[PDB]
Amino acid sequence: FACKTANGTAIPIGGGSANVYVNLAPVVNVGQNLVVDLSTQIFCHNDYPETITDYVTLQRGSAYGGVLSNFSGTVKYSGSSYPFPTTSETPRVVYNSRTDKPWPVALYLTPVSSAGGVAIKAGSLIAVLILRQTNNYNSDDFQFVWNIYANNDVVVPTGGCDVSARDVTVTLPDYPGSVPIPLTVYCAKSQNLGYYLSGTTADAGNSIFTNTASFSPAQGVGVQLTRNGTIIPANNTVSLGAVGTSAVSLGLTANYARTGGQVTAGNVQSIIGVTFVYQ
Amino acid sequence: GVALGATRVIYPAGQKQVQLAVTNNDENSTYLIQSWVENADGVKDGRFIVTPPLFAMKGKKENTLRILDATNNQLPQDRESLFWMNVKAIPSMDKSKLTENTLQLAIISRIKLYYRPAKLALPPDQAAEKLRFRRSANSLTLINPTPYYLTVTELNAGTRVLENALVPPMGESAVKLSNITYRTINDYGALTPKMTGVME
Repeated sequence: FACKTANGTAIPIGGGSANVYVNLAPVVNVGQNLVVDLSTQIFCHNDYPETITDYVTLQRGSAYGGVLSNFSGTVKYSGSSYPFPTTSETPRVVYNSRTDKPWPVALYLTPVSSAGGVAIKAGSLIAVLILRQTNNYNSDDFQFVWNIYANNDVVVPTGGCDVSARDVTVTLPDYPGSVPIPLTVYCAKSQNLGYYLSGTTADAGNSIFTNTASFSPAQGVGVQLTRNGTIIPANNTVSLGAVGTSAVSLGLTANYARTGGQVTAGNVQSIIGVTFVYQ
Repeated sequence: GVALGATRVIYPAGQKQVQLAVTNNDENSTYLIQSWVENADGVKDGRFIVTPPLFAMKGKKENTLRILDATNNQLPQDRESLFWMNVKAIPSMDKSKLTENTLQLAIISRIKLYYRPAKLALPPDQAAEKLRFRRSANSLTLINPTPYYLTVTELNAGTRVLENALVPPMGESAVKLSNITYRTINDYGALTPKMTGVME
């Protein structure tokens, strides 16, 4: 038994080691699979198939550098998927031919959320795959070691952040008062964020959002927003700086502000936009 | 809430559609997603249009937005053009609270959208370094000779932290103002390598 690589670099009858150089998908998003198909580069044959039968296993697979830190995933060996890094030696595959057939191993890797930029650096070691070969003749137990080196950078584009707003907020008072508006943002990859408000405004200053209740409406009252006391007019970008893993509060308060003639009891309902602007 | 799977969109001229992922995380919230693109001036042009123009995302869900080129090949072909893509998540009418006082927040994400003509001679990655500077004693002016928009960020003049900045194709920007350092954000949203502020 022996094997070689599509670059025609061999590992002979006793087992031994070799490098395999894989060209990867150059861009992989957080939800997608980065497939590293080793069955198109690693090929084996049995040397005496009319008498001896060869047994081949994925003895172990280990992940290195950017595959170990930024990816999760599996290894498909001959039709079955196991965890990768692997937790144990797979079942046998039989090699019973002198003609080179593939070793059917593929890595299915998904970038996690914390991965960013360059999740696999060009030229670096991605994985070590041990092919174990035994037989029905002697007690020969050989290890074929395949060192998988990435030829190029694998980039995991950063995603937009998550704006977690606990409710669709009751501003009651029907009074007369003010209320915090739970609104926090977090990014998997630290980036600068800005936000601006938008909607129908009633005032020259353009910070008092109209009442739009359409079921026994109040009158004379609008709704204004405040970030720790500071009024936020519509279309005025507020700078949050760098927002990372830790949720940054926007520190919003809803308040009632007057818009005109007699203030009248009733329902006060407004809908405002909040546009987060990416750098 | 709802979040986009990128912080920017590169639209390569020629392609009939660029894809953008959106994802709703809130297991028990339903949102109507509406999306549109504006030009550099804020006008809702019809230059680009978004695919499905209006759909629901109920509970944890993943959807694809398709940005179609509606330009009629009327855009400059030797440099990028800056547009803004907005994806808005209209929360459902909460019937419970009809008779109370309420504030609804519609969260929108707004990201750069660069239309990129197909035959630019210098490549996207050889762009950042090609920047140069011209000093004054009031200001620092950035000269971007390349055909790509440059997101200049981490602009350092010695000890001093200057305005982050957006420098257009074959044009320039100016910031209030030693050794100049600066990074740029690339097509992937990642910070390029800290670079040395070379003069003009």
